Amino acid sequence: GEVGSSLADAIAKLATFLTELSPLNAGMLFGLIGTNHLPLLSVSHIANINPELLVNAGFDSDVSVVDNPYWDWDGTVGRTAPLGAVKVVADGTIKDLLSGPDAIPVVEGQKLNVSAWLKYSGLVAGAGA
Amino acid sequence: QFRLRLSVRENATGGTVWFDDCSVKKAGLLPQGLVDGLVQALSDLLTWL
Amino acid sequence: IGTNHLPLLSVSHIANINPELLVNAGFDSDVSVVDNPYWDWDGTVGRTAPLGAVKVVADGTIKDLLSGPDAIPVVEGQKLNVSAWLKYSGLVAGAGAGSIRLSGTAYSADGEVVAYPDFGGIPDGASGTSDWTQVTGQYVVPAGVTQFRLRLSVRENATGGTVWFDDCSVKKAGLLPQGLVDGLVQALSDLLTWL
Amino acid sequence: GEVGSSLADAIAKLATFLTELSPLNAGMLFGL
Repeated sequence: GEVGSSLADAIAKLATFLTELSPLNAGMLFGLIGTNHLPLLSVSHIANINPELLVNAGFDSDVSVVDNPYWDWDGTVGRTAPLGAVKVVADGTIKDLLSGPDAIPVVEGQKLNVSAWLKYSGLVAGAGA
Repeated sequence: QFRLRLSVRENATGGTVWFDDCSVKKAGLLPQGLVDGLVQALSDLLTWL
Repeated sequence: IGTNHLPLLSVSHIANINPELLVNAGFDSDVSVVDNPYWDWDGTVGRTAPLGAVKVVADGTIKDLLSGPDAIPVVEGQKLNVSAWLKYSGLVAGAGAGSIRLSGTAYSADGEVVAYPDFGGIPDGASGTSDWTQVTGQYVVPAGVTQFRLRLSVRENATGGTVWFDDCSVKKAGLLPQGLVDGLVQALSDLLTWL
Repeated sequence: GEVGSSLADAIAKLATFLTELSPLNAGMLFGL
């Protein structure tokens, strides 16, 4: 894993790697787990919590803005650490941004709330709708 | 399926827009029409009275 | 698996099951006793295979042990029950009130300890020898608590012996809380009061 | 990972290797 290492470090790295038979950490699991893979829940475990949905919703990292000339991640502008937000060079045109994580599954009913803190700086955009 | 669309329309002509603390949350509580026949039973009791 | 990673459930898939919460609760393997000169894992004393339990020596001091898996997400309501089969062999600990106190660590939103809710343990007069004994504790979650862990605590007055713990079980128990279905509480109250 | 490649491809495969500390995609997770 690094220049100027030893065979002991090599076998240690191979041991640290997790194969098919080896366990898999449940620490983070970024992304979103589908519904059809959840066979049985727990009624006792059911309770009243409303968590966030999107991953990297605060734009504090490089994810969800990858391969986009219009929008890029910024590590110096942001209210929360590491002060990361989205930057766009609006050259008189239309700009679009989508969530890096895949589809959020919603169904009929099941009301949703959407919020975000936006700030336009140096807006030369025409005063209109 | 749902995604968060963030669109600056075409009529815009300049500026840089920043976004932070995006939060799309499923809100509410257990819907009435998910428990078994309870809607019908409660309606029947109320209409009986 | 965290809560925020589960977007949508299945009403039909909802059912009645009370499974274990912690991982390696019975101490049957080396996990959860990692990097500790105080406690160690044992494969020769226990009940369930491979007879894995926790060994320890009480050199006149206090003792603590943390669960290997991370914080259990605990929330208001949804009562819990904590149990474990404990034993003390050759306990030269001081005969007093304390020593074994089976309890949990309730971390706040940022992960701050709020209380030491003791769900069981030995009574006053901590001395002698016993066998696998179960202490049952029903815990009701106060408000403003988000994370839970199972702590193994032995008071500082202990002065000897080897303490064994096995078959640990912290379970979320109960049924659907009344105040989660939409307007049903108000409707049922209205019907009863109308009658 | 392929015959007739370079050390750049070797280190790219090393990067694609997922360790315990590496983030893990929740793409499919086949099973239950």
